[PDB]
Amino acid sequence: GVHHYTIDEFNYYYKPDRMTWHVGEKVELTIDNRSQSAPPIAHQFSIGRTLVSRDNGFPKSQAIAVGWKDNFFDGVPITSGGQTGPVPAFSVSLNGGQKYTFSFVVPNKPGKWEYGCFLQTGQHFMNGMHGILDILPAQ
Ligand SMILES: [Cu+]
Repeated sequence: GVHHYTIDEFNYYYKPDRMTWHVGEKVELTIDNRSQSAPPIAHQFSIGRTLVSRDNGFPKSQAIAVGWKDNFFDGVPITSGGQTGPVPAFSVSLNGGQKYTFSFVVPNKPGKWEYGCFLQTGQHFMNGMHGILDILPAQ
């Protein structure tokens, strides 16, 4: 069967902030921007490894997140409504009140991955907008 997952976006966190999938699992994932502010703000959902932060040669208490070096969805074919196929640099960016539902098969990329939002120059990420995805080997 296809397993349905939802990740809700709020300022500035995901619910849930942990998720576990198995290699080979059929996933239908809905990302929903439930931004609660006046006005509601855009949010990103990107899954990857190896945090990249701003350079400037001076030390920081919090690094200003800018992206992931390794994108979990690299190579991964996805279906969303009428469209099927891999999506280059796949990321989900949504305005407040918008959602996006897509399906795929979990690739053989076992271990720990992270999800995050890099909008507003890393400020959301700094405010806690990140989560952990564990990928288990096939049952
Ligand atoms: Cu965000």
